[PDB]
Amino acid sequence: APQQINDIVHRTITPLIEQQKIPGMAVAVIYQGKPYYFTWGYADIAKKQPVTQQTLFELGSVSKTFTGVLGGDAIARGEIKLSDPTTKYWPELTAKQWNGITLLHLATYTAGGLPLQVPDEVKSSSDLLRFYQNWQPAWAPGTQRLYANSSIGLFGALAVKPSGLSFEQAMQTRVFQPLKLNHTWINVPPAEEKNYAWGYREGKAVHVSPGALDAKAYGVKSTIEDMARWVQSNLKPLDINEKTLQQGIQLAQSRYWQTGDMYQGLGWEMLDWPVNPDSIINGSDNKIALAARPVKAITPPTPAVRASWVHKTGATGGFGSYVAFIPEKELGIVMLANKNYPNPARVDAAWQILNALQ
Ligand SMILES: OB(O)c1cc2ccccc2s1
Repeated sequence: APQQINDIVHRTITPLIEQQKIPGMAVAVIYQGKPYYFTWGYADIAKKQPVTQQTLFELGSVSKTFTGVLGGDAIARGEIKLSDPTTKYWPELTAKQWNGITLLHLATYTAGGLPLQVPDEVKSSSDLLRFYQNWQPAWAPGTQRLYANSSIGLFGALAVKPSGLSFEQAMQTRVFQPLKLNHTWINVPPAEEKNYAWGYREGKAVHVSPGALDAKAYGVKSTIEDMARWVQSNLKPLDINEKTLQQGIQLAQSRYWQTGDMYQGLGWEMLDWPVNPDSIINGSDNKIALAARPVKAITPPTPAVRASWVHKTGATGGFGSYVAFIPEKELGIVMLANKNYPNPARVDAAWQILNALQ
């Protein structure tokens, strides 16, 4: 890589790793649209397996960006509309509190206080129907944003219904494959197990716990090379050959709601560029990021703004991930770690790097 990229990455990420005691890390910097890769440490401590360009990391909630884009793609295909009632695609969801709750609300966490987590006891299809049928809202739809797996997870599940495909097969065939994300999986196949990093929590090797809607809300595993391609695809959507996917990526970066200085897309979150770094750093702390916030509708949504900081944090028990990019500058970063460390440290590091290079 150019010396300036190597310099800021080494001065920023290498000490971050020491500070946070991260066992293994992969970073990609996209600069003038071209990817550069950086690796540290071990994918598997016990086996002394190094992190490589081939190492799969758990993306955690960075998966929500794939769900958002898949949903965007279904819209572009004319299969779903965000204005449609949730009940249009789940006719058995008949309970009165769902009247007025649309796919937009599910996708953007604005249904009125759907919970962060589906309770662990909720497993089967019948359990899931019961949970949503019994759920009572904290607020009217389209008034408050509460970041929630139960919200966007259900959006992902319903978005694929008209296609008839499973969520996994829609994602594979409509997003991963056209973008040549050849080492990106919702379910890691046996052939990839040797490349699947262990996560580390309290010094113990761990992989993500199964859950209802895991595939839709936090279930993607990917390599640093595939994630760099994901960034390139989101930096320059109108260069993707598949027309509905091009549009789907664009729709996921539309601004649907505003809270403070942030805007909610489909999976992606956005701020106007240039940003106050303290806003994104402090704003990424879970005490803010998981709190209810009042939203103003952007009526109608602003199409993807090139002058944006577009980003998403992700965590599982054993992994911490971050992706951020600025389409105007053809600039982006992916940080994948096999320890879950605080969000503000990730964002701070990403800001130092991208602000040096913009
Ligand atoms: O990485 B995300 O922001 C997630 C938040 C939660 C909360 C509970 C369970 C699983 C997840 S993934």
